[PDB]
Amino acid sequence: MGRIISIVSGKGGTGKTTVTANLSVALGDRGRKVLAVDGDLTMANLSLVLGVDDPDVTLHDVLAGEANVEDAIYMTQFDNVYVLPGAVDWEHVLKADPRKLPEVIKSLKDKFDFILIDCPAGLQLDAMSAMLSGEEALLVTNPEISCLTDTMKVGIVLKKAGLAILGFVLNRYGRSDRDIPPEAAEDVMEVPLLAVIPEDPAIREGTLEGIPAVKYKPESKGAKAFVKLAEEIEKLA
Ligand SMILES: Nc1ncnc2c1ncn2[C@@H]1O[C@H](COP(=O)(O)OP(=O)(O)CP(=O)(O)O)[C@@H](O)[C@H]1O
Ligand SMILES: [Mg+2]
Repeated sequence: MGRIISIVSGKGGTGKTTVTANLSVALGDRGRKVLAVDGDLTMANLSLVLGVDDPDVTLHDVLAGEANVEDAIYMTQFDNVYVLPGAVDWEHVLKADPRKLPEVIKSLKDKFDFILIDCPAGLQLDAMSAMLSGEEALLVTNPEISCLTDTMKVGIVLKKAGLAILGFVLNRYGRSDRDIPPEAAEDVMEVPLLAVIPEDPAIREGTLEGIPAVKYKPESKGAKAFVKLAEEIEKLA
């Protein structure tokens, strides 16, 4: 295949990393070879959430012209799920040219069915460099108003950029009484509502565990909701 999807959001604290990880494990669970990429150069976190603790070679090394991206790809405890991890030390952050992300990531378009990029929130250089590395985009958002709005903005900036907006994800729903319902928030974003990820403590349990919820606690609500998302994402092709 070769679908490079960018997991993005306009605000933050929305659950981009959670989505990237659970979705990855979900797709890989359906026989799809997937590469989870950590595009948050300033605060690497994706690999940790995926159980890959101390990688020697990271995306930062590659973006610094220090290593070939092929040596920054690691196996994870999950089937068909590989990760392109990011370093955390400051020096690495500095020497990592975010502008090379698109060329680096797209050079992997033929070795995976899906390349899911975890993108840092915002429109700054790092965020932009990351989001603009994908061909498709998955908007992640919370049932908040200021959130649903910004995220929507970002959707267009990327649509104008040439990325195909696949739709959004309403994450954390059922967290508050004042949470915007589904269809409502749907005819607001103005893009298909691909899935509703409930506020489930199980998702947080998976995070700390280093084993995405969809796999760690299979029967949980969050787990099932992500498996469906997997189906919805696959259908879009
Ligand atoms: N639907 C949900 N129910 C319960 N907890 C959830 C959740 N979605 C995300 N979380 C939890 O909320 C925290 C923040 O999620 P996440 O790490 O994915 O955010 P993010 O990647 O968008 C942050 P940042 O902007 O810094 O990149 C995590 O600890 C995660 O386990
Ligand atoms: Mg994150």
